[PDB]
Amino acid sequence: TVFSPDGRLFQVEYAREAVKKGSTALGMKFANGVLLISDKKVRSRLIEQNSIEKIQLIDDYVAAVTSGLVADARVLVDFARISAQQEKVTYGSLVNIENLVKRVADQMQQYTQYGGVRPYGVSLIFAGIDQIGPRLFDCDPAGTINEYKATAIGSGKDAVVSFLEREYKENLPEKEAVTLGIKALKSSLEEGEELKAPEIASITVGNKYRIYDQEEVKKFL
Amino acid sequence: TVFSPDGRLFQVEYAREAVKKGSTALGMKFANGVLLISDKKVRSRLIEQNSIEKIQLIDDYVAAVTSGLVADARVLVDFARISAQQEKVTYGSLVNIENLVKRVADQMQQYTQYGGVRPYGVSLIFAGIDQIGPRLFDCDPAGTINEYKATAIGSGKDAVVSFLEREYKENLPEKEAVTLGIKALKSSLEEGEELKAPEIASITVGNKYRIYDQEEVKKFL
Amino acid sequence: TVFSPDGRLFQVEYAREAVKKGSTALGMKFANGVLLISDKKVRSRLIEQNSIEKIQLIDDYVAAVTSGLVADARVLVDFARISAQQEKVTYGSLVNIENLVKRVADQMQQYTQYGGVRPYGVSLIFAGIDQIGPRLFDCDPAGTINEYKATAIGSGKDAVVSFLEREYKENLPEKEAVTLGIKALKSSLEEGEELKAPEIASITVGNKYRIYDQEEVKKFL
Amino acid sequence: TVFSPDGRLFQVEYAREAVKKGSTALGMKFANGVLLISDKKVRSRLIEQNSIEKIQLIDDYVAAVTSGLVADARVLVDFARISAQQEKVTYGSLVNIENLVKRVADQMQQYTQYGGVRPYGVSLIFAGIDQIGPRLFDCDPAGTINEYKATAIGSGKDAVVSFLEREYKENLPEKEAVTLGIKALKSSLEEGEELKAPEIASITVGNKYRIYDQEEVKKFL
Amino acid sequence: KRAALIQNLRDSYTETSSFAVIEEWAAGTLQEIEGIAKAAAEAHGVIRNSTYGRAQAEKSPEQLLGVLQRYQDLCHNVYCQAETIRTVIAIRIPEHKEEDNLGVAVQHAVLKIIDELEIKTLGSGEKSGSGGAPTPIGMYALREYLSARSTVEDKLLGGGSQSPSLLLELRQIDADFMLKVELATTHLSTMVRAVINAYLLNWKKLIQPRTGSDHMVS
Amino acid sequence: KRAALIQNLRDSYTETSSFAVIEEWAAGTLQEIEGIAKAAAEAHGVIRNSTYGRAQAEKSPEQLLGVLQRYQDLCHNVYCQAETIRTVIAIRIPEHKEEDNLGVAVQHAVLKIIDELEIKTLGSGEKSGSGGAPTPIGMYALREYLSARSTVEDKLLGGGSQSPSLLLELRQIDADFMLKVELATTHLSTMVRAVINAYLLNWKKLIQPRTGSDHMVS
Amino acid sequence: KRAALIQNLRDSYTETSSFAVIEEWAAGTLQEIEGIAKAAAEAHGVIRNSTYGRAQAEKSPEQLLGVLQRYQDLCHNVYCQAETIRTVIAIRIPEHKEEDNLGVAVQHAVLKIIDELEIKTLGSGEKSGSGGAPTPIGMYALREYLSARSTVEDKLLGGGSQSPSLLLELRQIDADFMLKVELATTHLSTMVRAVINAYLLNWKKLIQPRTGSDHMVS
Amino acid sequence: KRAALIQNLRDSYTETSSFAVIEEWAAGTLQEIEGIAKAAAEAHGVIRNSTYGRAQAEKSPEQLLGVLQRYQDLCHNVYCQAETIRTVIAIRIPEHKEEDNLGVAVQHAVLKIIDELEIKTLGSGEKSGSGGAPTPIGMYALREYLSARSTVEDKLLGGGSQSPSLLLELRQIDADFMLKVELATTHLSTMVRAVINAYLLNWKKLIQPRTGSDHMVS
Amino acid sequence: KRAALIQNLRDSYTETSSFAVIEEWAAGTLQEIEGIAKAAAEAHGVIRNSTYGRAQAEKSPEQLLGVLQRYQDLCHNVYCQAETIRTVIAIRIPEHKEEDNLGVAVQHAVLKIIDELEIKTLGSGEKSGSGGAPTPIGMYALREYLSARSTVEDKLLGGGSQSPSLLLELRQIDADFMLKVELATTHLSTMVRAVINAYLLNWKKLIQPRTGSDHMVS
Repeated sequence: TVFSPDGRLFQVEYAREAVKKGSTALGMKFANGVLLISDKKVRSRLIEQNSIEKIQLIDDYVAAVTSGLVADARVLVDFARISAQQEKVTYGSLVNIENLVKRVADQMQQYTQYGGVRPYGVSLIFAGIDQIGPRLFDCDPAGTINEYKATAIGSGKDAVVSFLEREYKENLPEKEAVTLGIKALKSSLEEGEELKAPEIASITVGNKYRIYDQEEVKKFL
Repeated sequence: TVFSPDGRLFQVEYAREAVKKGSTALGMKFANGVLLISDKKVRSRLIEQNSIEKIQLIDDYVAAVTSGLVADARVLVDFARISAQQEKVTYGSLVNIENLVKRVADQMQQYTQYGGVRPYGVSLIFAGIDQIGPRLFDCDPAGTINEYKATAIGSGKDAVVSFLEREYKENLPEKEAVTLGIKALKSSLEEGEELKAPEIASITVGNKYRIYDQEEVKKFL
Repeated sequence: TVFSPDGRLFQVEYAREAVKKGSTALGMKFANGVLLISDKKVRSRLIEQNSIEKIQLIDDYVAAVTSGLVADARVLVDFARISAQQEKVTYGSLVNIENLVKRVADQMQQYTQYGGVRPYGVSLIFAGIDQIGPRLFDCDPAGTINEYKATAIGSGKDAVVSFLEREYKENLPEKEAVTLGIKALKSSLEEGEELKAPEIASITVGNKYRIYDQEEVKKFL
Repeated sequence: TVFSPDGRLFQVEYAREAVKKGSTALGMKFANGVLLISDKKVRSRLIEQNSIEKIQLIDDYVAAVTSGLVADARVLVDFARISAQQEKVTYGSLVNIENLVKRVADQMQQYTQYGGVRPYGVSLIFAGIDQIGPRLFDCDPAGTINEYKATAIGSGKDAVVSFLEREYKENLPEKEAVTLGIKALKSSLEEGEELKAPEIASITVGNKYRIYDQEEVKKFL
Repeated sequence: KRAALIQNLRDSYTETSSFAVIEEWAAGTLQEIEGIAKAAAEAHGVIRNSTYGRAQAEKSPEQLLGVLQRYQDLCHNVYCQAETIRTVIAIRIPEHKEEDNLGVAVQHAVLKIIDELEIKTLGSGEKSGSGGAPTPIGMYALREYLSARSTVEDKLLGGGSQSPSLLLELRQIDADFMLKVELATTHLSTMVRAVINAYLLNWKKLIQPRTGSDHMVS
Repeated sequence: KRAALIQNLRDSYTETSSFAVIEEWAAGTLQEIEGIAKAAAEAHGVIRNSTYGRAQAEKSPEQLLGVLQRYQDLCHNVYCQAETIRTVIAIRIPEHKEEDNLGVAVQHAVLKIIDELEIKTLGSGEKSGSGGAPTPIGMYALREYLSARSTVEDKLLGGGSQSPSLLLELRQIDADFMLKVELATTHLSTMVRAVINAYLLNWKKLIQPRTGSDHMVS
Repeated sequence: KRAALIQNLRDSYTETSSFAVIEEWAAGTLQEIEGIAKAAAEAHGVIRNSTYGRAQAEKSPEQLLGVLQRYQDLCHNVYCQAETIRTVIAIRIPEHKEEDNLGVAVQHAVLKIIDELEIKTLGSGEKSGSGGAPTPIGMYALREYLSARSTVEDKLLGGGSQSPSLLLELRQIDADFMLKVELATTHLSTMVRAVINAYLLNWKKLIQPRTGSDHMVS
Repeated sequence: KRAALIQNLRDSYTETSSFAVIEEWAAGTLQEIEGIAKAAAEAHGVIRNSTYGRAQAEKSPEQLLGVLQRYQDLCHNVYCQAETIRTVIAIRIPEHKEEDNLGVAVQHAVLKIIDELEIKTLGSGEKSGSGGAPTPIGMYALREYLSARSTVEDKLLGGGSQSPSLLLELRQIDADFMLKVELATTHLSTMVRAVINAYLLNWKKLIQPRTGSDHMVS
Repeated sequence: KRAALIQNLRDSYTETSSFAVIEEWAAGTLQEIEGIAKAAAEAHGVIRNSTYGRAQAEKSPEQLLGVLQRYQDLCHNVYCQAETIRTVIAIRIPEHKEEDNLGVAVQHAVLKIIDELEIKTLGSGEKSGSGGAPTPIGMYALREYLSARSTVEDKLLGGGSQSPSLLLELRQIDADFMLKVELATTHLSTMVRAVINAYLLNWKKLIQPRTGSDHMVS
């Protein structure tokens, strides 16, 4: 990973191409809470649907979704889980989720500066609750971070983001936020493609994460 | 292993070409159990067939079968065996086979990111019983994992998977699962060619693995 | 990073191209103080504004603003924060800010001389108060440092510097300095353009840094 | 850095091209003393004049000037400072300045022999007083050293050396030496270009270095 | 304003302009080519069945002139339509750089096959290159035919030549120019089909060879 | 709709269309070529055993005309059949990329040898390139023969030439055109057999030069 | 004095000189080319609807001559304007170095396309190279036409030729020269549009191929 | 069926077919070439010792005709034998890949030298490429000789040319064609010997360019 | 003494010799070139407005001969002057090495553009290469004109030709030769300005391509 004459790092831009191939996922903040929704390219009745989930708990209060190279993503989630526990052991709690996201992002930044390694082909959304409130961040192959009220990653990102730029409202009730999220995800599907059942997870201030089961998600389809 | 402009890792895709040349193997879950069947390239009557088996016990409750570079596969099976024992020593038991599979897949992922090494040219199917129940996983040169009700690896993978997608039924009795698997494997030998006695192993909840001997396999041919 | 026949380090010159793409920021000394102003590439109401911090406190008396690769910049800010703490623990205070800027610059210089790494694609302005007085420095991908009365970094650098070259005067009251700074930044914008609310921070001798809130910034727009 | 067929190290020769781009500096020995004069590129009233000096004290009895890559030069000056302190701690004094210059030159030589690093793009003049007497040395990117009665580095090297080669006399009074030095420096300036307050420093046997203040320098212009 | 000058160019030749050509090519053009090839084949069969004398040197066969004229007319249309596609791409070749050229490579590759169509397949240039003239007959086939026949006619008409092979050569010119139309229409159909495929597979990068997404900075 | 336009092309020229050409080449084509070679060889045998006089200049020999016509007709069919294969491959050259081109290289390689067949082996172009014309005779050999013979006939018939070697050259034109058919048939059969092998070994990648299976991402 | 000599060149041929050409090309030039194309198409239709006798050999058709003259006049102007742009770039090619050549690459790239315009598109050279003459007709179109027509006229007028094809060829020379103007105007308009885009996208590096900012040294 | 079509091909042209050619070339072919060289030298000696007058223009020398005919027959045979070897190799060029091509490189190298034999050494093509014609005399040497002699005969016979050098040129044509046969036979023998060596050293890879042993996978 | 011989060469052709050429080119030469272009334009207008008859074939136009003579005289001067610069550089090409060739590359680059000037722009060679002759007219302008005009004059004068186009062709030769001088002077001016820039930017390395400083060794 070296600079081109225009100051670009092409190996990082190419890692971002891998991310674009992943299934669409989104996050959004709502009244006293945050949620994640993830589409899945479920491809065979022979797969176990309940396994290798797109939404992964980092701890009881923080979850992540990823897009891009799936093995790379697992390594970064493993890193995030261990880094969260190190912080909890050191201080007793995780006060600001942004610092955890930064640590993950720094791990990714390193793999764009040192020779002998390629960048991670992964983008992540982290969502959870900390002492500041409900938080929503994304992180890309370069280790670039942004905090959002709503955001998306993966192949359908641009459609989902355009939809949200128009339709998103702050401080919605959870149910209405989920409905809007499902609508946003549908808007990104190709000619007559049907949304077959995404993963949904949500958290509200003073509670731990809730993972929706299939039957609850169906009530939004 | 670096990114192409389209975000692909060609060295990993090439490792996956070596796996395609391997002998066909399959796994499927049935009533309270899981089984593995492996075809073998028998390439001389001078070989001892009773040795260097495609199906390998990782412990009494977990087995694997591989396709691709055979020396690489042996290294990974060795790693899986030692990793299983480390978990058993640390905790007293192996609660969830998925974590063992993830450790093996992480080892394979690392060899796709770091310079100075090539990826493993291996795919694996892991099958066994843990605290969750009967489990069936596959793992490829990238370290990508999936859980399945039935799956296959090797040259006949596509044909075996097509067959099973049409003919597979959950919760078959063992004899019927084996018949189906033999039938699936036979359909991948496209031209008028005979299936020699494959390797068969199975396990049911509450029991240890058993390897079908020469004569019991013949009863299905 | 090696020498060309004319004695140039092109990889460092290319890193300098990355910096030219970053958002515009400036610093200027005024009567008994120094200030920083940063413009922000804010695009999307879906972004959290409060979480954006282009001006980053290094300690209570020293702040920086950066331009270029954002993840690289975060790493250098983290380095500067830790380096500042190490000096304060060793001696009990930071007597001369130039030494901190030199340690950060030495880190950058190292990545232009040793193989196996690329330079940081970052320029920084540091501003604060030490025992010498109010200080303003910049630092580029080569680790070249300069001390200034006024200066700028990022895409609008050339326009802001030209403006200041013409309009800057020493020992302005803070209000007048901030007014000058806003006018300087505004000059760098294209055909028919605001200029949303920028970040402003200032410090005066004997005090700690203050970050202007959104409403105090509005007064200058 | 490897040999060409004719036995040259082109990467070192190219480093020497970086040096030729630097501002002109000179040293000369005089009656019981030695002095340094440095021309400066000062290009903007927005720069702090008093800062990032060309003449750098190594200790109270030894000073250096450099030409070439400024960040590289800073590292070498830092090295020379620490190396001088290590000698003083070990033996209680720095008996012969040549040995410090050799240590610095050895650091430079190393970076011309080992792969994985580029040479320093720097030439230095060291001047001071030790037990032998007033000393004046130069050191280039190869780590080649020479001791001199008078010498120069930087873009104007050749003209300054030409001038001194005809005009220099040994054992001049300090005032006459400085006058001569100013005259030589002016001789290297382009047609119609005039000299803008250079740095001057001197030391005499039994004393510590003195740096000339802005006012004392003007008296020679 | 320089941006305006570029915008005016691009607004005057859009992707719609080039897509309209490809649509015409996929339908009416290939059909017209087919009809020309059938007409050439009927004319060839008529000549194969013929015995030639001095009377055949006294009149230029109108059936053959008609086939060649129709072929020239088609080639003319294809040439001008090809230039529309060439224009749409060429005015979107972006700032010259030593990087970010993956879409620029697409533009060059499709321009190359359109150039081969115009220059080699249609034989539209006034002199063929050192590569020769790979097409069985070019745009100026009628002039080619008239030139060749006129030379043999003058020889036969006069004291006319007594060579029996010269008389069979007159017939063979008539036959060969029809064969050349059959061959050239086939050859041309392949090229047109190859360009329809190439355009429709690559059109996005042809119009927008670079996509801006500078997310690493600020 | 763009996908439809591509599907219509590919539906009209499928692997069946090209395989059908190859099956025919492997059987009837090679047999027809063999038949022409033998007809050429016997006609050559006749001329060899002939003494020529002025009478031989007063008629063009029908047996030689027939051999050359037969060769031309065969070349015509092989050209048109080669263009079918070219079409099948060319309409399946995929989106232009700087990667994943191993199958694209197969397509170009087979297209190259079919181009060699059409342009070089069959000599179908109106002008040969700087590479010359390596085939002993091309697609317009009848015209070639009649031109060459007509020149010598005119000189012999008149105030007709008294050159003894001119008379012998009339015979040699007759002989050499037959020899050239024997050589060209041999040369053509080698090329045809080479293309049968290349096609049958490579056909899967010719039709599907890229195989999806993006397993790495989710 | 050396710097003064260079400054006098560059002051004499500035970015404004070249931009002025591009502005003209984008407006009036393309309009004149369109006008000529229409005049050629009209002349062509008139010839297509004609029957030729020996009277057509006794007069050179003034309508055709006017079209060709107009085209030549346009080509002359474009050539001289192209040379202004060439000069603006060529006198700013900087000191020859083995580094810092990204802008020099841009200069060479735009010079290459302007060379293609002048040499290949306009056919301005005395002799074309091994790459042939890809434009349907070059600068010296009038001369080409008159030379081709006079040959046929001489043959028709005499012992005047009785070849029926020779008479149709006279018509085809008239027809083809108009067709060639229609094709060349098209082809020319594409190149001119391509150059407008290339110039306007690359003009900063054309004028200043190297940008100074040596901050690393003191 | 595809595999069967390939097997029929390879069964019909086996290593035995090519080896049989090499055996023939090593023995009888080189001996016949040697015979032609001797007969050419003998004829050359006879011409060298001759004074020529108008009488020599009135008859073509049967001895020289016989030598040239014998060379042509030999070249014909060698050409057809080369095509057998060509076929044996070309129908075993394997699936096109970007790897495992060391054997494929051997196949292309031997095909290259056989191509050089057929195209360059034997001069079998209708037109020589930009590389010229390096053989002293090619496959159509009899026609070359008759052409050259018949031009001079006509000038000498008429009234007949009184040029003294034209008369000596008649003798020089006779001598030079025999010299060219002497040189060409020598040059041919070198090529033939080179090909025997190349085939016999490389034949295993020519037949089986790739060798399986994929023991690494299971 | 070998150094003496080199020193004598270099003393005889110094940087002053080549700078003097550049000084003259930048002033009087470009002005003379422009003068020739304007004279050619004036003569061109005169011909455009003329009606030609047989009397125009009876006299060679003095005004056009004067323009062509002036162009030839200038080209003669520029060629000799360019050789002076060539000599200055070529006698300072240093010892051949595989290193330290940055200045040698400058020397070869400027020699390349001076060669282009002399060979391509001036058309000074006896025969053009495969690149053709890109200049509208070369040095031997009078000969080219007189040759082309004399051919048409003979045909018109005799019975003289009755072709109407041949008479217009006479006028077109007169017109086109003045046009060619207009275009060639324009093209040459571009080349001369490009050489002035290249020389003045690069002259230090042209005279001293390697700079000594073995400071690393003792």
